[PDB]
Amino acid sequence: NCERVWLNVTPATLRSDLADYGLLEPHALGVHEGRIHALVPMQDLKYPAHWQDMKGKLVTPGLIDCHTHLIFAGSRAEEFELRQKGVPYAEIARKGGGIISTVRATRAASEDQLFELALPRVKSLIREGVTTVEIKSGYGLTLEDELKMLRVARRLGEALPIRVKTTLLAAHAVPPEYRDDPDSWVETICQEIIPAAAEAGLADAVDVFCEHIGFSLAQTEQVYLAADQYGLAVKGHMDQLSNLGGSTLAANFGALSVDHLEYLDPEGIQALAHRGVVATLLPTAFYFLKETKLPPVVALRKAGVPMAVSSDINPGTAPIVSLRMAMNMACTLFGLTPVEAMAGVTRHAARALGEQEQLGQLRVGMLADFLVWNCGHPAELSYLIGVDQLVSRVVNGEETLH
Ligand SMILES: O=C(O)CC[C@@H]1NC(=O)NC1=O
Ligand SMILES: [Fe+3]
Repeated sequence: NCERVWLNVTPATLRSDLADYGLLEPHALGVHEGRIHALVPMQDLKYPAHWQDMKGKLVTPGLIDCHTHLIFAGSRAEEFELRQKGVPYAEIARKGGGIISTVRATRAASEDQLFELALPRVKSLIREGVTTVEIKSGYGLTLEDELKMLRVARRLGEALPIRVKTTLLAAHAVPPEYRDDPDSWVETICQEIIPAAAEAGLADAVDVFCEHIGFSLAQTEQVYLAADQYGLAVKGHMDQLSNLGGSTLAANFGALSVDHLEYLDPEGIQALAHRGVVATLLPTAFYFLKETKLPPVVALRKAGVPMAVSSDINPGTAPIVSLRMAMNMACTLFGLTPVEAMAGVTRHAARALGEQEQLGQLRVGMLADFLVWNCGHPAELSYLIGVDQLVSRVVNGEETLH
């Protein structure tokens, strides 16, 4: 008893209780009020005519990119070129290069301009099969500019057939105006930005860049405390350049996830395992930054810590708008299997966004966010990159290709 039905689909359920991809024999998938209402093997059936026959095509949950900075203005391309040519970073920086140039360009960009700049980026993720994307602020570094980014994020979720989770990342770096008083900036975030963002219902979570050239463990704790007071979930950019113990702090605050982790240690891994925190791998940033210190994948696996994989789309360290390329890199650079990568962009990605109960698996009762592909096996999703392969892209039970 459901409005729409997809006949003859070969489901890669990605169910948490099923091995590998949770692939099953051909089934019939029916949706009711935006949710998967029923999953019945075809042998138990023998339509109406509005029922769509997929003729055995593979179906999977919609992909999820749980860590992006896709909203931004300006371009760091010229700066990159100069570096490749051999110009010292000091010269580039003294002339205002680096993350600050993105901040100035983004502050200067109007809300309408950021929206128009982000549209084409989100459309590329959409055609790859991404149905839920997380977008962070962090390039505003002022109360008005940080919320401006969050508003653009909400706008994208309303204008396009894709779910958007917003994350306040005001603690991405210390703005120029607070250069000599970092703690003053932290107070602003805690006493003004988080409260204003929460009051407007603009933030689903709060993030922090905890590092030596970022925010200290103490300053990071101040932020999580404020988030806590407004009932906002927390997460953080941890152990990317060094270990300050940030992952353990985040775990103690019930973080949804910790991201990067190149320098994560055993103690931290133990904390993550115990608090059920998701470890988010960002292979693209690792690639582009030409890093050599690999995240402790083997240890994370041994401890059973779920690992999500994300594109980390951002103008500074990962200018690649592709979730699937990230999956390919997680396998090639971090040694993940195609099945770990797939769970990394479904089941585990959902959990990293606090949506473990609603998305990421083809189970009765969960939201109807699924994809019908023209390729034969799910392993191919992490393998062949750059080709449009969607036959059907369903979000909340409704077709979105046309
Ligand atoms: O440089 C940028 O624009 C963002 C870099 C990005 N943010 C962070 O905390 N780590 C990264 O790699
Ligand atoms: Fe990031």
